[PDB]
Amino acid sequence: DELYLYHLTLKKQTNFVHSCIGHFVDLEAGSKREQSQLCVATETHLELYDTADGELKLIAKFQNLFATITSMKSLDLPHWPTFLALTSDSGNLSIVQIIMHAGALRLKTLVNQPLTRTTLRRVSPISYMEIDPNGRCIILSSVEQNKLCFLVDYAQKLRISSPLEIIRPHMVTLDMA
Amino acid sequence: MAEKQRQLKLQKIYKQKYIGLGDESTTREQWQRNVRNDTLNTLQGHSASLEYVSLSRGDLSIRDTRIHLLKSMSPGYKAYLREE
Amino acid sequence: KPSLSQLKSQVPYPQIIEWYDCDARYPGLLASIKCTKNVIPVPSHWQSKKEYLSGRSLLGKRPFELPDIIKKTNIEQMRSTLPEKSLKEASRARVQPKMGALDLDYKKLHDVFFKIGANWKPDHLLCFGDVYYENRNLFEETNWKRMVDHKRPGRISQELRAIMNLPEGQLPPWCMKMKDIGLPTGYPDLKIAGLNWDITNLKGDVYGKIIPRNYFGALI
Amino acid sequence: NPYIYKNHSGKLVCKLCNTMHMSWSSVERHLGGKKHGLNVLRRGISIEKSS
Amino acid sequence: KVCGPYNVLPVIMNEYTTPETNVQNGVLKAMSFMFEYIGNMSKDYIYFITPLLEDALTDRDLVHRQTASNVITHLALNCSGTGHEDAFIHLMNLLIPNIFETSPHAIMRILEGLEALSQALGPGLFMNYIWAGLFHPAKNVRKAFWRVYNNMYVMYQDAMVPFYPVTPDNNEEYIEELDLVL
Amino acid sequence: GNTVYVGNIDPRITKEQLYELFIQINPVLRIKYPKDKVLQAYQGYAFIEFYNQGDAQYAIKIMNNTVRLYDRLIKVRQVPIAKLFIKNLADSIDSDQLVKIFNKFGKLIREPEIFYLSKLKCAYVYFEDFEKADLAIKSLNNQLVANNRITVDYAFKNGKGNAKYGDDVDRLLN
Amino acid sequence: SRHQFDLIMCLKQPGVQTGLLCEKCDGKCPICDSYVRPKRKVRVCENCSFGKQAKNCIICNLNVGVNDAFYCWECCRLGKDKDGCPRILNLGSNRLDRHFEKK
Amino acid sequence: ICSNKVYNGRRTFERHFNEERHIYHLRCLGIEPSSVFKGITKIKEAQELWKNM
Amino acid sequence: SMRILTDKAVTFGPEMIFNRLLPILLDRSLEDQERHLMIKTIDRVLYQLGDLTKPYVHKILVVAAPLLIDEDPMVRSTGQEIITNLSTVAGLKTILTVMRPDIENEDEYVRNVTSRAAAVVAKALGVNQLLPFINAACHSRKSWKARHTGIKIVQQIGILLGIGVLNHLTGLMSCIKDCLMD
Amino acid sequence: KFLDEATVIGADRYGNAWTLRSPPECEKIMSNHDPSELSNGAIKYPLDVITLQQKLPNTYDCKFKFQLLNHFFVNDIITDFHILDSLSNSDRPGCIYMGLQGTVGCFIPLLSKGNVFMMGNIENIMAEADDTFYLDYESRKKNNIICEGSCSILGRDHQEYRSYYAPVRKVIDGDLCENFLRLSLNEQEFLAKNLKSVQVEDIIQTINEVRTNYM
Amino acid sequence: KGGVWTNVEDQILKAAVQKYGTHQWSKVASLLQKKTARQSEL
RNA sequence: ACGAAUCUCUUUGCCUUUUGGCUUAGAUCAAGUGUAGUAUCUGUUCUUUUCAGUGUAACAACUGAAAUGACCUAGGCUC
Ligand SMILES: [Zn+2]
Ligand SMILES: [Zn+2]
Ligand SMILES: [Zn+2]
Ligand SMILES: [Zn+2]
Ligand SMILES: [Zn+2]
Repeated sequence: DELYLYHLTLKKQTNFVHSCIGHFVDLEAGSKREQSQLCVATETHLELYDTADGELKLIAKFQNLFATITSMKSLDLPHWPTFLALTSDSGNLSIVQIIMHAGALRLKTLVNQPLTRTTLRRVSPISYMEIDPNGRCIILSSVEQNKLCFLVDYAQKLRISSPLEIIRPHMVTLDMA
Repeated sequence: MAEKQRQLKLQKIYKQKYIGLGDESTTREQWQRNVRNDTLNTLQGHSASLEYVSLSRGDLSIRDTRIHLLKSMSPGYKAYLREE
Repeated sequence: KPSLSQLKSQVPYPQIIEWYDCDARYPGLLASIKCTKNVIPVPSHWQSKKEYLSGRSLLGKRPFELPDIIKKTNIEQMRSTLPEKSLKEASRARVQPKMGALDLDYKKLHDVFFKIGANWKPDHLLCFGDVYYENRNLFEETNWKRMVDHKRPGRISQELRAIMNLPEGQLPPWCMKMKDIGLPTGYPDLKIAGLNWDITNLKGDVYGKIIPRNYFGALI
Repeated sequence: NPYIYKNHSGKLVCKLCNTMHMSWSSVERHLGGKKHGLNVLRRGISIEKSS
Repeated sequence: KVCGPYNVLPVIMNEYTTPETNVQNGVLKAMSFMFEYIGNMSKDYIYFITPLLEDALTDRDLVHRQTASNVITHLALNCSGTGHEDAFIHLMNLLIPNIFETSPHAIMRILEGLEALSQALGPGLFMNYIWAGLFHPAKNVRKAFWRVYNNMYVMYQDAMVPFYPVTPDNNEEYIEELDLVL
Repeated sequence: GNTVYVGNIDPRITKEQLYELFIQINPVLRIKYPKDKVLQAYQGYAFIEFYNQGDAQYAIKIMNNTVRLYDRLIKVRQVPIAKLFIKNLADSIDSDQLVKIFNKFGKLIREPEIFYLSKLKCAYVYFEDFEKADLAIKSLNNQLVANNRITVDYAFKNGKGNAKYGDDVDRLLN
Repeated sequence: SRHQFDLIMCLKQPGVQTGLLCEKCDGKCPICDSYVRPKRKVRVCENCSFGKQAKNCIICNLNVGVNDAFYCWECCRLGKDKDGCPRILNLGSNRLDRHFEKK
Repeated sequence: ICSNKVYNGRRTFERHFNEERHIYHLRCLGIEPSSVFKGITKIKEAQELWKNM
Repeated sequence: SMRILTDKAVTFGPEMIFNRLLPILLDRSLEDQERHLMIKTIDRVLYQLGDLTKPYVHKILVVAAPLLIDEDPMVRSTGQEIITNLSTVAGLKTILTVMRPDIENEDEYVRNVTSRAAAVVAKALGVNQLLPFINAACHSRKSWKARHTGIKIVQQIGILLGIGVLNHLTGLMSCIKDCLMD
Repeated sequence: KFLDEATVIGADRYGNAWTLRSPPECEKIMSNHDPSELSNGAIKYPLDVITLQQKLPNTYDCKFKFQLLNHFFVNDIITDFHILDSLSNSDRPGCIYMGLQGTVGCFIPLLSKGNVFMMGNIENIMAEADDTFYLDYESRKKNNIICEGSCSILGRDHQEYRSYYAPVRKVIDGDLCENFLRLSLNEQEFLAKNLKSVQVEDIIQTINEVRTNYM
Repeated sequence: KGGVWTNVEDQILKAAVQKYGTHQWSKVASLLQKKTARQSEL
């Protein structure tokens, strides 16, 4: 007497709110690395593009992601390809690599760092992300009161510090650079 | 007395981490300020909910709508729009 | 502090407001929250100074009775729990243990949960608003709902036929008064043998009778 | 002792008074007590006032 | 866990019939550990033990009511999302009147049961039981209900937002953006 | 109005059995069939509510003196005014003579009540109106009847004739 | 601890290092003290990860710790893995009172 | 509303409202009785309610 | 009687309890369990009353601060627990008035246990609040022995805080820096 | 929109999709009586329906409540539903929706209880793929690298995400089931090994059958 | 060195002595959890 | 009134396993602790008329102070 449904997404949404550039993955070359590639994201999916030949070529669409992506920025560590720092509604900081694995280009998580609880809370430091232009630290900021800073390093493996913290009990952040 | 002493000590830590806890002597002014600030975060925060509000207000960009929702957390913002 | 009639005029359901609602620190906020759709009231034993479930009704509480599907496993006959062996004989049963004290059929135990009763549900499951209170008797209520379903006008059971001294095949003793006063108002479509239904239908325990698409994605 | 019972948990109760008793020594304290006496003196009057 | 709950559970439901307190509390405690050990397999057994938890929640002994809501904690967490809301609505109706208890082991077990029921039921339907007590005239009503609100708020700050009983007549500073239609 | 009374019930009759008989008459809403909760025994009667007054009066007319249950015949059945104290009456005045005096000012809802005080005959006389009893105070107070001086005032509840008492009796007479 | 009500958790912002349990505390959830189904590793804060104390068990605070601590499945479903550092700071009156009666 | 009658108990004052006498003073005034009036004592304040009823 | 005294403490005077309780802790006959139970009674009494006068803060430091140097680490932890509970009760203004002559004392033993106790006070109330009291003692051209203890307070703060001492490193270095040329 | 005469499908502005069914107590009354009789007072309702109205007057105005049939967080605001009797000559009806951000999606009813059981088992092993891969890596380091949340990339539990405001009720997420197709054959055989009698080749057959046959 | 007799132990002695008599003190001790046969005799 | 039977009831009398035996009472042997906290009997106490403050959802409880004589038939525009 019940109703059992099967859900499919035929076409994905096209509200791209995150973008970042760099060289994320090697395509068809031995040692050629140029900052021509582009990764755009909606809240729920990521698309990689190439602009080397003067026009937007889609390289790869990825798997179905089940989270609300709130920030996405390129991460270039001093003395590697470019990484993706992401912050979603799971309450964690993710650092991600695009690799080639068994035929296909896919996503690979390198760091999952727990912050506060899940969903879009005003205390969760997932609204503002800003990366040091030399690749030394990730600055994360909530809408209200919390700011976090992670020192990120690479020696044989990507490594983050324990965070540095600002707690400002009534301040609603509007922008960050 | 020690079980009652934990729940008092934990009410303070959770009230600092998450703003909108209350107890028994919460004023309606305090409670409604919590409800408003949570709701404005949601409208700003989910991006479908940004586009729904920005279109139906007829705003000029979606970023002008985000700053309207974030300035509205301030109690002195109704008077700012009224002093133009 | 507002008065009680003053507070009752602000709401759409003034029967929800009581006298102590005017002692609230914010009576206007409290009274509109209570009259919001789907808000359930505070459990009513807050006023009392006794103890929740300490009244006399708990003296009459019966033991647990298994769901009737589980009685089919026959565990009640094999371990009796409702009202033995000396200390020497218990001591002797540890060094020489008896095996097979329970003769339960394992295929019957599994098929109770998974084949016979995959769609089993209890007959009473309190709905959305139904908050439990102390003197509530849920046993009466499932008996009453079952009393309404099975029992029908137009049949009289054998138990009542012994009490009424009205055996089967016979017109019930208010037949003549319904010839003088008439048919029941609350059953327009009742056909009674001997007044508006044939007298050869007056047969056994029955003398009268009421004679007046698939859902989207249903399972095949 | 026409009023002492065991309930569905095996605990001793007085049906007249709605009391609960941990052992039999608590029942003897109850039946020699004045609360059980006033409840006997009410079932006396409520039977002597209505036959 | 090792031999299958269909073998064990009819024997311990029968054993709950015996008129001894420690046996009935031992059956309910043994039923708590069963649903922690079998995780998601619990859902095959929810309807069968709902009349036994009804016998334990309507009893005078607090230890009966401690231990019944300890079962409800494990049950509601492992079977939320499986379609058994009418079992938990029934169980919510029998557990909500124990919100005023004062004993420290009993009220922490009752509150943890309420947290798990708000996942089986969802925050919007659970909170219909709570709104009225937040601004009650009596202080003891108001302490017990804010201790539940604060658990719900830590679990759902963002998800409570569609369910607040705030209207423009009720709330001076009501956000006019909620009434917009696109 | 919706409820009838059933009497002469053998207490071997349960609630399940009562519902069978009375749905042959009309659809039944609720049954309350009281019990002495110590002796666990019904007191020989039930209060049975139907859905409306039309099904109720039908049930009385059909089922009164109709059916025998354990050879006992079932019965079915259905289920503020102005006051003048008069001090120092003449003792020649009858309770029928009080009616002959006081009909000229106002209609009497009851008969008067002559009670003796101190020797001192006094009476409680009942009027259907607050204003028609005022005519008895206007014209008969400090008047001489049967060669004795009578005094007419309001009787005590303090005394009748309040401003709230003037308003509501006007509505009751309506 | 779920059992002793005078124990005090840290609940500071968790860092990157992992909290350890001793052999007597091995397999226990730090929140609810449950022995079954572990889901996520425990991260302690910066101050709890420094010095001689960082090697100690985060539940019983005295013995040296060997294996990693895990939140169970049910504490992760409730979000109690995100509240903060789950390390006990004091020793507690149960531990203290045995120590002084014995010698 | 009931002739300024006094009641010596607060359980009895609550049970007053569903009695034959309080039904009478309400029903003769022009107010049909129900739980919406299971409240006030004053003759006046039940008139501003029922004219909204 | 432990649970009775905790409840009857708020209705008794704090004067009445500490006039009788504190002198037992000074006799030479006392046993190890007898010392623990009376240190435990102080700690349960201090939590409830909360308004503690300046003559009684001093008397508690006379018995509590020598626990901080005891042989076994169990006694030293109960010494730290009292002084942090007394820090929140007495507040910052009262304890510094008490501890100030105790630093200038001629007895080496008193200066030892006062330096250790003030650093427990620093961890309870923040090093930023204790920085001018320490800065005065580290400079202090009046007393030579007051300089020696102002540096020992800083050293015990470093031991108590661990890697937490970096937040206060510029203040704690500014206190001590001239004393290397003394 | 109306799915039937007793069930309706809808969505709100918070990103949820849901179906609501009239209860069978309601549907028996509305079938056996004229519409005027609801207005008249000539309906015999059961006594428990009458007593919840007196007890809960703000709640039980209409005497009946809907039964929540299905619930799902779709994370887009749905601005249209289109109920279709078939899609490209398939058997099943489908109901396709469009969201504000450009989504097109569908809800297909599953008609066999054995189909329902198989697809629930595929969704379940894809849902605890984080837990299954991480605990396997931890066991080898005991007795002989994977981060937590390596299959889900961001670290989010799939049930919790789809239960954002309210629990999921009787929707199988096909998007999670199609991430099985992208996995490598080693990883596909590691996930499938707990399921009894079912091979990897039979899983891929069952997933592909939705897009070839059912729409 | 305690030897404290609560009043329920006094009731168990008198009922126990009514059954077992005055020479069977080890039966009388079998009913008491905390008392010996010489303690009950005394 | 009595010859007189039969049923109900009391007193008197009757009366039931009112110990299976025997010896060196045939002999011998018997209870863990600590830390937190609930529930449940019983004894004992409420001698007060107003008002004020505190207190409570309302009570209650707590802290302060002080009211008696005349008459008429529960009552007093009583003094
Ligand atoms: Zn009794
Ligand atoms: Zn820490
Ligand atoms: Zn340990
Ligand atoms: Zn846990
Ligand atoms: Zn009245």
